[PDB]
Amino acid sequence: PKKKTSHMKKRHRQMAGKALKDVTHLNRCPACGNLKRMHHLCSTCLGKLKGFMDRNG
Amino acid sequence: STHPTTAIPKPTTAVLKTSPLAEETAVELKSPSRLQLKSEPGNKGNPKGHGDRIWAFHHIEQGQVIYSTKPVISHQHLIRQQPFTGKNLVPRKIRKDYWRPLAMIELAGKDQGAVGRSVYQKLREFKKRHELDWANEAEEGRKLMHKSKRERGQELNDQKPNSVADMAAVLAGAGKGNLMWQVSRLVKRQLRRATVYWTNEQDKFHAREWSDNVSHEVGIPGEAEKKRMPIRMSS
Amino acid sequence: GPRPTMSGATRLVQKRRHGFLSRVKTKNGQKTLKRRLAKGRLRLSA
Amino acid sequence: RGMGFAGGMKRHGFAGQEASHGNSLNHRTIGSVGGSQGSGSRVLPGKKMPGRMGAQQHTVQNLPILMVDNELGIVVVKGAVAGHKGAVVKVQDAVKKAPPPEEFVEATKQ
Amino acid sequence: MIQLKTMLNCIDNSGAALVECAMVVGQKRHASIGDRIVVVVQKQRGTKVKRGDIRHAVVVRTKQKVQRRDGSVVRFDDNACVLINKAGDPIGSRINGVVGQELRKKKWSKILSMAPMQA
Amino acid sequence: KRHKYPTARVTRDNSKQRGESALRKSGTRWKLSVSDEPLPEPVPR
Amino acid sequence: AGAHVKYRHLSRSSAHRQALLRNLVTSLIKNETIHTTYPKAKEAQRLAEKLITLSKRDTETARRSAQGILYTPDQLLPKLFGEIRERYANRPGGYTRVLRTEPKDQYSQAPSAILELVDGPKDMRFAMTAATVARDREQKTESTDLTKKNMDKVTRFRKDGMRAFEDMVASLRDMKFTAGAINPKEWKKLDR
RNA sequence: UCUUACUAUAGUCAGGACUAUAAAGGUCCGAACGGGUUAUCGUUGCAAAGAUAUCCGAAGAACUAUGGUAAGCGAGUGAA
RNA sequence: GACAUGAGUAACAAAAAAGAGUUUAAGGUACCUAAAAGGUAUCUUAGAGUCUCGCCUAAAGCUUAUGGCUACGUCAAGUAACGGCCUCUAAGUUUAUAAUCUGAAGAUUAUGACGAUGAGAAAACUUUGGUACCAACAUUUAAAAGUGAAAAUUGUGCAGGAAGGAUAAACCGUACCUAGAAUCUGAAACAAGUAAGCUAGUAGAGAAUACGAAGGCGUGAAUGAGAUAACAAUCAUAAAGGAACUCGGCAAACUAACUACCGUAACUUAGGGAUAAGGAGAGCUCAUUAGUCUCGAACGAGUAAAAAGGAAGAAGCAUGGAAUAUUGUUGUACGACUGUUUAAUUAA
RNA sequence: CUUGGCCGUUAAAUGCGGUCUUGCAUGAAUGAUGUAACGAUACAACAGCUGUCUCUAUGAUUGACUCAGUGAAAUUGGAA
RNA sequence: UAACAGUUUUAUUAACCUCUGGUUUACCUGUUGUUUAUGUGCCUU
Ligand SMILES: [K+]
Ligand SMILES: [K+]
Ligand SMILES: [K+]
Ligand SMILES: [K+]
Ligand SMILES: [K+]
Ligand SMILES: [K+]
Ligand SMILES: [K+]
Ligand SMILES: [K+]
Ligand SMILES: [Mg+2]
Ligand SMILES: [Mg+2]
Ligand SMILES: [Mg+2]
Ligand SMILES: [Mg+2]
Ligand SMILES: [Mg+2]
Ligand SMILES: [Mg+2]
Ligand SMILES: [Mg+2]
Ligand SMILES: [Mg+2]
Ligand SMILES: [Mg+2]
Ligand SMILES: [Mg+2]
Ligand SMILES: [Mg+2]
Ligand SMILES: [Mg+2]
Ligand SMILES: [Mg+2]
Ligand SMILES: [Mg+2]
Ligand SMILES: [Mg+2]
Ligand SMILES: [Mg+2]
Ligand SMILES: [Mg+2]
Ligand SMILES: [Mg+2]
Ligand SMILES: [Mg+2]
Ligand SMILES: [Mg+2]
Ligand SMILES: [Mg+2]
Ligand SMILES: [Mg+2]
Ligand SMILES: [Mg+2]
Ligand SMILES: [Mg+2]
Ligand SMILES: [Mg+2]
Ligand SMILES: [Mg+2]
Ligand SMILES: [Mg+2]
Ligand SMILES: [Mg+2]
Ligand SMILES: [Mg+2]
Ligand SMILES: [Mg+2]
Ligand SMILES: [Mg+2]
Ligand SMILES: [Mg+2]
Ligand SMILES: [Mg+2]
Ligand SMILES: [Mg+2]
Ligand SMILES: [Mg+2]
Ligand SMILES: [Mg+2]
Ligand SMILES: [Mg+2]
Ligand SMILES: [Mg+2]
Ligand SMILES: [Zn+2]
Repeated sequence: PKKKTSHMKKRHRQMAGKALKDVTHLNRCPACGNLKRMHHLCSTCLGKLKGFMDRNG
Repeated sequence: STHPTTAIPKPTTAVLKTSPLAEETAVELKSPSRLQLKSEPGNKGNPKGHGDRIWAFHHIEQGQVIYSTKPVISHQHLIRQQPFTGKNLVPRKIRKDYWRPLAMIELAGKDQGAVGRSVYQKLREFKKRHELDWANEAEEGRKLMHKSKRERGQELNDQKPNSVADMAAVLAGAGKGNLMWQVSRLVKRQLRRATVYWTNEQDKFHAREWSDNVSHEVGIPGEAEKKRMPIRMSS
Repeated sequence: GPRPTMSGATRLVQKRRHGFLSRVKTKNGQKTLKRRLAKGRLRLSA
Repeated sequence: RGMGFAGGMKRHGFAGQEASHGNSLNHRTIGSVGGSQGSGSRVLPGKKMPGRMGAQQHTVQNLPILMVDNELGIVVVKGAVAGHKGAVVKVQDAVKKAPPPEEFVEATKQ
Repeated sequence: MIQLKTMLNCIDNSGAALVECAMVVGQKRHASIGDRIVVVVQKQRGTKVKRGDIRHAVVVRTKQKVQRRDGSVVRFDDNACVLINKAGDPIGSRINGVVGQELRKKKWSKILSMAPMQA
Repeated sequence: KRHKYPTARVTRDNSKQRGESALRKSGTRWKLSVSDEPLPEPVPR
Repeated sequence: AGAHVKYRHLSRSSAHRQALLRNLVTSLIKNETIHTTYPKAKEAQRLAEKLITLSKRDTETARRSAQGILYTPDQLLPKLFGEIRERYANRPGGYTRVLRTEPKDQYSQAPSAILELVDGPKDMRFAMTAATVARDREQKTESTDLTKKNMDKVTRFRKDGMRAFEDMVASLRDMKFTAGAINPKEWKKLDR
C-alpha cells in the first residue's frame, strides 16, 4: 500500500452492502409448535422421536 | 483369519464347573485318547525326569505369567508366551527382581512325564485363549471392553488370577484329551493324583473350587535357599 | 547465516570445556571465575 | 452457449507463452497490458482481458430452408445455430437477400 | 496434413524415393490431397532428380482422414506425392500405387491419366 | 511328512500369528483342544 | 472452460469418493438411517436406490453387483435380498428419502440432512406425522390438508398400513409426548 | 560439540557381474549410505539452503561414531 | 510505549482419507413437573471406545541411545536375561615430582597421576612370538538338514596390520519421547536432520520392485463443510506431422531388468573397446524322465515333490501380462585416468 | 582485421570437421605433439523419440472462489 | 419435358458438434502381482 486507508473508505468496504441478512424463512413445527426453519425438521422433535423409536419398537 | 467365540454357556469336560457358564460337567466329547486309557504312560522320547514337575512364574507387580518345564525361565519363554498388549507393556527382558515363582505342579507318577507335558499344554492353550478370545470379560467381570486401550492392555497382562483358575480346571480334567484322566475300559474313568506347591497360600483362592485329586503344599523347592519365605494365611 | 552447531552435542564435552574444574585448575580459568564472581553471576560455569 | 469466466486464449485467441523453455508460472497468461509512461501510464480502454464469455445474442445469416413439415412443426435449416438444445431462437427472412416473391407473401397472408 | 519437415513417399519414376516437405504453396493451412508443396529429395531409387534437389510436388494420398461431400471418409497408411514442374506438369511418366480421388476436383487430370487405381 | 528336502512344496502359512491381536479380541487362529470349553472365571484380587 | 460436472466430487479423490458412498449405503442398510451432510445424502441416494433395484432382480449378475457395493456382503446380503427385497416389491422407485435438518456440527454450520429408507422401522416422517395427529387428537383440532397428505404417503405401501400408524399415535399419547406443545391457534400471537 | 586436517579406539558397505585368484582390482551394474549434475517448484518458503524428479560415487584417496590435538602480532587448517 | 493501516485479507494444501453409531464426567439451554428433585432431548468443554474404509511397513512399527523446560511410587550382588562405579591402559591431559631451559607468564624431558570411543575371572547355578597373532579379505568348523552370529582353524595380498593389566553382596542409572501426529537439534506444535537392534508373509539374485499380518497413524478446530471460473502447481491422454520450438532437444518421450542365449566394428598402451552395435527367448496348459524323493509290492504308480523338458497346445488386441533398472551412434577441443574444490549462485 | 580462402555437412553454415596459412598477439617440462581408455566438462552431426513446436484441447487432484472458526506481514506525511 | 451429369481458391472472424477426430478418474470387457472377506475344497475302509 502506498498510503494508509482513511476511516471513510474502509467503513465503505466494511459495511456498505455487507450487512448480515435476517433469517425470514421460519415456520412452526407441526408437532410441538417451536420455531423451526422452512423445509427443515424440528431439532427438538427429531431428537425426541429419534430416541423414542430406540426404546420401544 | 481368526474365529472368536461368544460368551455363551457350554459343557465342560472337567469334574467341576470352571465358570458360571459351564452347564454340564464330566461330559465326554470324544473317545479316550491313546494314553488316556493307560495306567502308566511313560517318558517315551523325552529326557529323564522331564514332565514330572511344572513351574509357573509371575510378575509380582503386573501379573504376567510364564509356564516353564524347567525350574527357571529364559528369554525364549517371554517371547513365545507374551503377546503384544500395547506400548511399554511388554518388557524387553526378564528382570530377576520382579519375576518370582508362582506355583509348582508335581504329579504322583515319578516317571509318567507324559501326563505333565499334557497339563503344560492345556495351560498354555488356556492362556492364549485368555489373552485372545476373552469374550467372558468384555461386558462382565473386569469389563475390558469398557476400558481404554492403555488400561485394557494392563488388565490383559494380569493373567495371575486366570492362571490359578486354569490349574484348577486343567487338573480337574478340563481340555479335550488331556492325560489327567485314566479310563479303565474294563467303562470307568478317574483322575490322577497331583500336588501344587504354593509360594503364597492366598493365591490358591483365585479358583472358586479345587478338584479332589490335588493336594496343596506351601513353599516351592529351592525357594528357601534364596532366603524367600512363603506367605501363610494362618501364620 | 547461523548453523545447527549444537546437533549431536553431548553434556560430557560441556563439562570438559566450560566446567568448573577446567577453570579452578588453570591460570586463565581463575580469571573467568573471579570476573564472573565480581559481576555477581550465580552460574560460574556450565 | 454460456462459457463462464474465460481466459485470454478461449476469449480472444491469445497465443499464450512457452511451455518448458524456462517459462515461470506464465503459460496461459496474457503478458503485457500496455505500454509505459509514454502511452498514458494506464491500461487503455477496450483492452482485451479475461472475463465472462458467451450467453450473448448471435445471428447466423443466409441459411436456406431444407425441409418444412407442418405435422412435426419443424423447420430444418442448413448449418449451425447459436445456443443449446431446447432454447428459443428467432427465425426471420434474410436482410441481405431480396424478399420472397410477391405471390408467396400474398399466398401466406391468404 | 503435410507441413514443414514432413517426410513423404514419392510414387513416380522421377528418381526420388523419400522427399521432405519444405513449403506449402498457396495457403497457410497444412496441405491435403491435391495441394502443391516444395520438397527436397532425401533418397533416390535404383534426367532423374538427385538427392538434395528442390522440386514441386502434389499430395496424392495422406494418412490423415479426408472428409468428402457424401460423408465418405478415406484414410491411407502413408503420405505420398508425385513431383511436378513449376508449370504444373508431372515429371515422371508412370505412377506406381493408389492415389487419392480428390485430385479430380483440384485440376490434376494429368496425374490421374496414369493413375492405375483411385481411392 | 512325505518329502523332507529343504525345497519341498511349501503349503503352510509361515505367518503363524496372522490376524491375531489381544487388544482387538481377534480370537485364536486355529481350533485348539481347549477352544470348545468356557474360559474358567477366577475370583478377582 | 470444459464440461460441467456430472456429479459432486466432494473434494475427494476417485478412490476416496467411491468408498465414501459405499460406506454411507452400507451404514444405511445396517442402521436403516444415517444423519450426514446434505450433499453426501444426495449422492448416496442415487447409489442406495440403484442397490435396492439390484435386490429386486433375479439374475446372479445383480447378486454380484450388490456384493461389490457393500463392505460386509456376507453380513448384509441376506438382509438386502431378504427383508428389503420384500419391503419394496410393489413400490416403483423412490425407496429413499432425504429430509433437511439443522447443522449436525455447529462448528462448521454445514447443512445436514437425514437419508433414510421409506417404510422402515426408523422412518422419521412417519413418526413426525404420527406426532402431529397425536397432537391434533389431544387438542381437539383439525388436521391440515398437508397432514392428511403425509398420512397417506407413509401408509400406502407399508405392510401393516394404517394399523402401524394408529399404534404409533396411540403410543405417543399414552406417553404424553405432546406435553407442552403450542396449539396452532396461538402461533399468530407469538413473537419468540 | 559447526567446519578443515591430523590422531586414538571402534563401526558400516543388499545382491549380482567381469577379471589371474576361494581371497591380489583407487574394476563394472545397482540399493543402503555418501555426494549435489540438470530441471521445475518455493522466494514475507515446510526450510535464514527445503521438496520432487533426474543424475554421480557406492572395496575405497571410501563413509560414519565417541574422544583428543592445532586458530587469532607471527597466521590455525587447507587435493588451494 | 500504546494504538491504527494493509485486513477480518493471506495463511492453517508432506498428494494417507475419511464415513456412520455408542458412551463417561462437569456445566449451559428447552420441555415435562411446580414437593424440591428427577426424567427426555439438545449444546459446550475435556475424554474414551465399536464397526467400516484408507496410509506407513528395511516405517509413519516395537525395543533402546545422544539428548530432554515432557512427568516424578522408575524396586537388580553377578550370569542366563545389566550398564555404570571399580581394575587396566590408547590418543592425549596435568597449578603433581625431579632435572633442565626461560624477560615474568611459562616451556621441555623423565616419572607419577589422570584419561574410553577399547580390554576385564567364573555362573542354571557362580564368587612363548608362525611353538605366533587376533588388522583386512577368503575359507572351514556346535553333526538330521539349511540359514545367521560368536569364537576358532587354514590360507591369501601388501599397504605388513594397539597398549596395559592380568585370571553374602553397598552406591548410581531403570519413568516417558525417538520425530507422519503433542517431548531430541534446526529461534517453534518446522515437509529438514540424528545412533544401535529387531523390523510377519507372498515373490525375487537381492535390504530392488509390488502387496501388507501385527502395530501405529489418518495432527491440540493448528480447521471443517461446499462449489469445481480464469490462472498456477503437480500429473494423465492425444488426430496428422515429428525439433518446424529454442541461445541450446531445456523439459518430456523413446529406450530399460532378466538368460549360465546368439552375435558384436574402427581403433588399441594388447588389458580393452564391449553389457558395443544388432537379434532371440519369457506367462498359462501339457507329452516326456537318467538320477534324487514319495507310495505300493526288481518292477509298477505318482509333481497334493524339487527339477529337467520340447519344432506340443489353448485363449486374448497384447503373455519383460501390473510395479522397479532413462535411448543408440559419430567427429573434435580441454584434462590421461579414480578422485578433490568456493558449507548456502561458478563441480569445471 | 573476419562470417579469412577452399572442401565436406545443411534446401539455405557467422557453426562444426578437414585443409591452405603472411601467426594484430603459436611453440617446446609457465612443457610441444598424436592415439587407446575414461567424463553429470564444452561444441557439432545422425537415427529413433516425443505436446518442444505447427496449435492447442479435454480430464484428475490440491489451491484459487463461497460459508463457519482462528487470525499475519511488508507498507503508510495527510488525501474528497 | 422428364431423367442423368457438371457448376472456385485463399485468408480471416464468429458460431456450432451432424460428420472425421481428441478427451473419458462413479460405463462395459479382458488381464498381471498381492491382500482381505465369504463359499467351497484331497485319498481310503
Ligand atoms: K495511472
Ligand atoms: K562436499
Ligand atoms: K550392580
Ligand atoms: K618464563
Ligand atoms: K533431457
Ligand atoms: K510361448
Ligand atoms: K570423474
Ligand atoms: K463432434
Ligand atoms: Mg521403559
Ligand atoms: Mg557461518
Ligand atoms: Mg557433531
Ligand atoms: Mg452451461
Ligand atoms: Mg502453446
Ligand atoms: Mg510450470
Ligand atoms: Mg495523465
Ligand atoms: Mg476444501
Ligand atoms: Mg487407485
Ligand atoms: Mg567434533
Ligand atoms: Mg568401483
Ligand atoms: Mg511465487
Ligand atoms: Mg563408474
Ligand atoms: Mg556404482
Ligand atoms: Mg486485498
Ligand atoms: Mg482473495
Ligand atoms: Mg485461502
Ligand atoms: Mg446435559
Ligand atoms: Mg588410571
Ligand atoms: Mg566403555
Ligand atoms: Mg517434524
Ligand atoms: Mg520423518
Ligand atoms: Mg522442535
Ligand atoms: Mg524398499
Ligand atoms: Mg509413533
Ligand atoms: Mg480426520
Ligand atoms: Mg500428437
Ligand atoms: Mg500417432
Ligand atoms: Mg531451428
Ligand atoms: Mg525460429
Ligand atoms: Mg488371437
Ligand atoms: Mg579430469
Ligand atoms: Mg556454491
Ligand atoms: Mg552447483
Ligand atoms: Mg618452459
Ligand atoms: Mg474465512
Ligand atoms: Mg452426438
Ligand atoms: Mg461403479
Ligand atoms: Zn417440534
